[PDB]
Amino acid sequence: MIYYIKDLKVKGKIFENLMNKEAVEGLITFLKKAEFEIYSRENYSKYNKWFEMWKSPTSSLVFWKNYSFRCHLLFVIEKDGECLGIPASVFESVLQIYLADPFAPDTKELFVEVCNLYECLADVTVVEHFEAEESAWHKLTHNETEVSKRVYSKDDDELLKYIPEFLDTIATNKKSQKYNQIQGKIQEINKEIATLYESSEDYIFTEYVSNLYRESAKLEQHSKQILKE
Amino acid sequence: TMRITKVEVDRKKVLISRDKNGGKLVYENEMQDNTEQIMHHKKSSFYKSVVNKTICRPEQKQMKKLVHGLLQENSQEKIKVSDVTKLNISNFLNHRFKKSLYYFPENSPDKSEEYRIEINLSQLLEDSLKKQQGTFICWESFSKDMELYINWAENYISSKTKLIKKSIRNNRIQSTESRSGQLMDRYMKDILNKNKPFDIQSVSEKYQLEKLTSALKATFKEAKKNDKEINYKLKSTLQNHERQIIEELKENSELNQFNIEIRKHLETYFPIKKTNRKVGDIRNLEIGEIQKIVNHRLKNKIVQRILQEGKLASYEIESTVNSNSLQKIKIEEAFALKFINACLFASNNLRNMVYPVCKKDILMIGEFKNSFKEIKHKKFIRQWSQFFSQEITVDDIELASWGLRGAIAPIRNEIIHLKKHSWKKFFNNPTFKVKKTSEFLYKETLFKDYFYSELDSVPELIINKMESSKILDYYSSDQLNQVFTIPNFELSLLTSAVPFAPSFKRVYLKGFDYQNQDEAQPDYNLKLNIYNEKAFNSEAFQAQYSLFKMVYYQVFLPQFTTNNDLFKSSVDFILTLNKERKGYAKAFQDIRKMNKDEKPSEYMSYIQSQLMLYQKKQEEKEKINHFEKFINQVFIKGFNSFIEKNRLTYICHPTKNTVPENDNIEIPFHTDMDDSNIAFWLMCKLLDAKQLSELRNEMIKFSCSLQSTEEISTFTKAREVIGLALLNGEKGCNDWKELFDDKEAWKKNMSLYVSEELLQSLPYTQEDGQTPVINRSIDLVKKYGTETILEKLFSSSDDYKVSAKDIAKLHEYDVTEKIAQQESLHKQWIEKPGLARDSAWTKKYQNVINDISNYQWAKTKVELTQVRHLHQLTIDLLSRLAGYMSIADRDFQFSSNYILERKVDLKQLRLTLEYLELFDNRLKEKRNNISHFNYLNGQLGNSILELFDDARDVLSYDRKLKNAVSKSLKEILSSHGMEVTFKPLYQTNHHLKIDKLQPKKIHHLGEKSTVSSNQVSNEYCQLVRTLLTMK
RNA sequence: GACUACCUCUAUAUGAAAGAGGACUAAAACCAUAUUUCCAAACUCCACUUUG
Repeated sequence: MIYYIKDLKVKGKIFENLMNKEAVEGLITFLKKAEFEIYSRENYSKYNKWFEMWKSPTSSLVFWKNYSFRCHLLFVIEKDGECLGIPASVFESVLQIYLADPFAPDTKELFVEVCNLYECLADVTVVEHFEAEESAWHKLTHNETEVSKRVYSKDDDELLKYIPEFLDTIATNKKSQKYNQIQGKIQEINKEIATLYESSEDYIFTEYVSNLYRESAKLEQHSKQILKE
Repeated sequence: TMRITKVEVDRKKVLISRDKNGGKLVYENEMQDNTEQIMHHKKSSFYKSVVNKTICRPEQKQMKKLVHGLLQENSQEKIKVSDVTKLNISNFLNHRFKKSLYYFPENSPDKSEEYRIEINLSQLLEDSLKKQQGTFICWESFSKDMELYINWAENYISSKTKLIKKSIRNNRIQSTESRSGQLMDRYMKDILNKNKPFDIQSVSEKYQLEKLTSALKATFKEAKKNDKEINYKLKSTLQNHERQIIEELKENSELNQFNIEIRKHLETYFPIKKTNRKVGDIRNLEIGEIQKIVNHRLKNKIVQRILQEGKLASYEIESTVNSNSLQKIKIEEAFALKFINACLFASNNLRNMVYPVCKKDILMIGEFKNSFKEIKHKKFIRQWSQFFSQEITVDDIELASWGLRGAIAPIRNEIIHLKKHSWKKFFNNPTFKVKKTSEFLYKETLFKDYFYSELDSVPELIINKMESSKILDYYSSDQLNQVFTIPNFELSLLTSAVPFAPSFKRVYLKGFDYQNQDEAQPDYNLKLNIYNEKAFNSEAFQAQYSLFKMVYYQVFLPQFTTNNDLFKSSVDFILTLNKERKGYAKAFQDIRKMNKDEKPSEYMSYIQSQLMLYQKKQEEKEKINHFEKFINQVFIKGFNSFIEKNRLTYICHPTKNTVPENDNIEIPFHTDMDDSNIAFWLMCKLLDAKQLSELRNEMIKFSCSLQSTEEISTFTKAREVIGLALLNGEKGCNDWKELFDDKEAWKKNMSLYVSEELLQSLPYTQEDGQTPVINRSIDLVKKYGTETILEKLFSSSDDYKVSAKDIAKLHEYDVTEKIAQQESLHKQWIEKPGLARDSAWTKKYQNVINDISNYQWAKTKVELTQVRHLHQLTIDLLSRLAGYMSIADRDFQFSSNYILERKVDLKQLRLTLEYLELFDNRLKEKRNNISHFNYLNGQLGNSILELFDDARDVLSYDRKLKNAVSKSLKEILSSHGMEVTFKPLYQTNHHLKIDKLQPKKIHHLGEKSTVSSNQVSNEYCQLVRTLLTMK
């Protein structure tokens, strides 16, 4: 993952320096302990149902980045089917998520800046390519790793039914065989590089260290292919 | 719908043509009323807007094509009858729908129970698909039951297309036929007759504003309020209030105008169409303050009414004011404003030569005599040797100071007066008067020999300029003869005859970007070969960058910009390179091809006009400026074809030589400037290089809009005088003892910035012993003003000066190696982008990037370069301040001469102006010491940030100019690499006070990264905020 | 919204004047700077930001 979110003012508390794995995970656990009530009369049975599968531990969140014109669609997939979805503006309004400084010169709006938060919350993001008016593919991905597929003929309804099948294949590959052996080689290489630096801080400049990084990169690339299998 | 204008309709663009008799929608170069049939072809987009106006925001893709084929016949296709039925219709419908919508027909007269029409779209759609019994819905059958909805949309399109069409035709210039136009006219005549136009307290009782603003607060203070929703239900409460007072909104026209101003205040501070970003304040909508503001933004429309037809009385076009001639006034005032601000900076330098303490207009004839009386005579000779390369005697300082102010005054007095100009007889100035009156010519004056010692030294300024950049060291003498001996090209002082011509560093840096490319995609190959290197910290590169700079400016630009064939052949390459590949997404699609027998100044006058007409539309949506990268590629491909058709392609290979060549470089040069340009030259010698370059850019925009064939020859002769003053520019003295009289007066002065035993060193003495060396930014400050200001700055703290650890910081590391590594590491990141996620690697890169930034602030601090940066920053603040005070000076003649058109007559003029609370004597005081650069003359009085507080007491006249003063301070400082934050204005008694000042960050190595660097330093920012807050 | 614009026209006074227009009016952008930010390509029409 890449832990990089902008300062966010959430329900009166400001979270800053969210550029590490410890400050992002302190923000996600704040969001699930944050209490709420939902006001709508048409969507009482829908929105309160969405914040129950998500709260439950055995649930997978799907982001689906730019679903409509200005609309993101967070989907929760339960362990046995049951895919529901709300707009991401409903999610921000129930949990009162803002930007802490919206007028800094290095910021954009919440429709652009919140995508960093949502790619740390979700497991899968979906981004349609829309090749010349009509669609082309869906481009699935995992967020823990970066294994990216590309659904070709699946419809929006068809695609959701494929994401539990997309998650099963990636998890099984990681658990055993090639991933265990390939990961070990990368760890050994990193240790050698780490030790190399320790003797001399100037080892990074040398070609021998540069050549070692190329080997590590190749191993990582080979490792993703095992997960896609 | 969204864009009536700036839109292709019949493969033709649309413009609006305003007139005093009405508005008019027209194509591009035509004049006909096409407002009927442009508005009729703009109707397939009303259908596309209504489909979005009936559908909900998580757009179900198949409810979006049921509706679009029920209205349009071609749009309708086929869909499964079962698929729409499976979904729930109410969830996907718009908020206006999902319940019962009621409307009245357009044709129906009045409102009755029978006339109103009821539609339940969710219920209506459900029953129609119940009758549909087929695999796919059959269009004739489904549509027939949809008739109650199709009649709604036809009514909606036809009524909204009729309000827009009425809005265009009534949009005339200086209207007196409209409601709100007649009302403004009525209030304007009750001020010239010094009366009271309106009473806020009595119009707020008819409006019942006590009943509002407590229901506005009862919604804002309502329990369980949401900041995502509060602006939308503060909107509904205001609308509910109007509904109750509606009987006298239609019959008063000032209770109506009172409503529009309170409608408009409510969406600037509680916005509904503006990307909210912030919580509004309950301070903002309270009784007493909401009617303080309405009085303030209804008087603003009266003042903008007066000066808009004081403008129509200065130019005698109050009955024939067209959309074109307002656009023509806008151009000639862009040049006149730019030309005034360079006559005020040259008047500043003529102040410092004669008498630095005068705070009035020295270019007044009589007050110059009182300023001439007190001259320190030893300073004037030393000052004259800096602006001019020649030495003056004691007997000649009676007559050279009247020759200078006679070069500014007859030009500066003609330009200020808002009237018709004759630009011939604007640049002649044969004589100047000397009173003690005896009018002397300029031809027989001392200044004549400052030309033929000046125009004839052009071939040696080029040779001595080349030695400074070490061009001769890295190139042979036979390889510079063939760059000045080319046929037709012949080293002109002109730069470019076409507006919006790029600079060289924009061309060379971006031309590097098209040649060196990843070569992995459908390449946008421009076939480039000379944009080879970017290694600015070498010296072989620094010789070829400087030789390419003056081949381009002094030879290539004059020929390329005036050859029809040369310019067209480069435009035709760029157009056929873009629209000859697969797909519809092509950027230079709607810009036309250059005609034959068309001058290059007439094609780029079209590119200028398209760039400015499409600027509002390109900023509604986040669109890039494709005209800026079009102007790039024409000039990038143009300078490559020049350097290869001619054999000058060895410039890409410097190859430092060892054999000393004692050979001569002969260049040809001729110029037909007669001795009538010998008064505009004297103004250009009093300007800085930045001022000269930017007045030349504005002079070519105005020259490409004139019609007469002479009086363009007037401008292209004055434009060559600018380029002859940029050749000298920054000569400076070479002998030490011509700027200081002693070794101790030097050592006293230079120890204001290093103040130590460090003056007997290698960077501060010549090479050996105790002979001084002069600093090129320490007399650059003496030449202009700023010398008593920067001495006050560095005398505040002793950490500002150069200390012993700063020179010791220049021997810590090699520095060149750090830059070599920073380059090698960066290059690697491109092939392996996963190095960014390697903590150990990014921790090293950051360390190497810090060692560069710390060394270069130490390199600049030691050589006192940062004194030059402060001087440049200081000039750009005082001149932008002076650009606002000359807009207020124009508005005084647009409102005063309208009163005179309606001390015998001067008594009745000013007594009106204190009834409007216009330009006072306390504002003319503040408008004088800004426009006359009186911050520079030592004694402070008020700081720089208290001058920007003075600028918005003068310009509080209108909010367009008042709001933009503080937006311009933040942009000048952001150009110099900083930020500024400003503690709030309601807490600091409406003054500008710095909340935070920080260096701008650069964000190396990707987009979601934390490796960054400061654009200047933390030590410079502290130095900068002590210049802003300094009395 | 000083920064985080302003002005003109538009009345079925509401699904809303919550609409269009502006080189027309301002600010920017463009311009002869001292060096680190990889870069290239990316037509047009239409939504309009609300737990309703």
